[PDB]
Amino acid sequence: AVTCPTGQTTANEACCVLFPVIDLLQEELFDGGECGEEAHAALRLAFHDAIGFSKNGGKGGGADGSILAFHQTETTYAANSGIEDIITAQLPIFQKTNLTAGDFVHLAAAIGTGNCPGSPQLAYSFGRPPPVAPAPDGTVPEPTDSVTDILARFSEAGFVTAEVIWLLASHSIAAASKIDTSAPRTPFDSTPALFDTQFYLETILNGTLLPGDGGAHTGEVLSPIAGEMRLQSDFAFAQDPRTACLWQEPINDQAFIQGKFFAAMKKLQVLGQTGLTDCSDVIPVPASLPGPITFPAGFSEADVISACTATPLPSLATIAGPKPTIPPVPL
Ligand code: HEM
Ligand SMILES: [Ca+2]
Ligand SMILES: [Ca+2]
Ligand SMILES: [Zn+2]
Ligand SMILES: [Zn+2]
Repeated sequence: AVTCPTGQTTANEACCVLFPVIDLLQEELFDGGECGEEAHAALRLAFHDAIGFSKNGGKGGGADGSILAFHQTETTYAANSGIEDIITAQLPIFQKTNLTAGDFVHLAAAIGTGNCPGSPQLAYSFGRPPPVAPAPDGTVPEPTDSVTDILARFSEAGFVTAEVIWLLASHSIAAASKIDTSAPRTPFDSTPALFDTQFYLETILNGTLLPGDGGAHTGEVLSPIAGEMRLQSDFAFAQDPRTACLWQEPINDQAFIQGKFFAAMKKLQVLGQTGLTDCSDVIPVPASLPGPITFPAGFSEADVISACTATPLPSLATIAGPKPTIPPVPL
């Protein structure tokens, strides 16, 4: 019900100002629409930003962009290690806009995630007011935290157990650079450029290795594949009685995870916010997956630990060379 300077059509004139910002992001941040490090980092940033929130107060203003506006404070916390890199890349591009910090952070994550084939078209609201103060320390879960502690933290923000697992489909387009300091950008699945369910499957393969210097760095546990990092907390969720059957649910069920991730993200990116305008039609529709998921080369069902023997895991093909090595996400 309107048409904007740059041409495109929308439901509200307020949404018209988002189209130049989306070009600035794709050019100057996402290396021309890639599902690379900066796309992944933008998603991570949105979570770290939004989880500075508690329904009972005292833990920050939520999805307010506090992590951008007050980064000198928040990027000094341990649990935010590596965030400073994202902030440094986002801050100059932010300044070429008149958005609030919250509206920028969460649009960058909506756009970046969509550069990943297989991801759901994410909702995007805007009109967030400026963040007031930095979140306090300790709002961001750490991979050594217990399952109990992590689910408790999420509850405070307003999320149930299942939603925590669906939110972790993010790790399908994700890597670690602060655990293995000599091995930056080590992915958590085989296909960090694709938002598929590979992640869920490769985390239940038997852990036999350690990547990089082959040593036990603190937040990681044994990985099934060379070049792949497995977080201690991801493996905890994958094996824990409370969550192991939820963990297997998405495998090769792309539509299942698309809806669950779309809905949990819709809530996450508005935590602590009220009174926003819907602008989801500015958000590009991400490409689809070129085909269903397959076992990595040299793996089969033989290699899985089923903590959910209540459900037959779905059959799937298995590319055949030798067991591969996954390179780091590019820079
Ligand atoms: C549930 C508890 C979670 C824990 C313990 C956790 C932990 C971690 C850790 C340790 C890293 C690697 C940091 C580094 O060393 O570079 C990471 C990366 C990442 N996290 Fe999670 N995370 C959690 C939940 C989430 C959620 C809810 C989202 C978003 C929906 C998310 C999105 C990401 C992304 C995209 C990355 C990759 C960043 C990049 O490659 O640049 N995480 N996470
Ligand atoms: Ca925040
Ligand atoms: Ca993936
Ligand atoms: Zn900085
Ligand atoms: Zn390591």
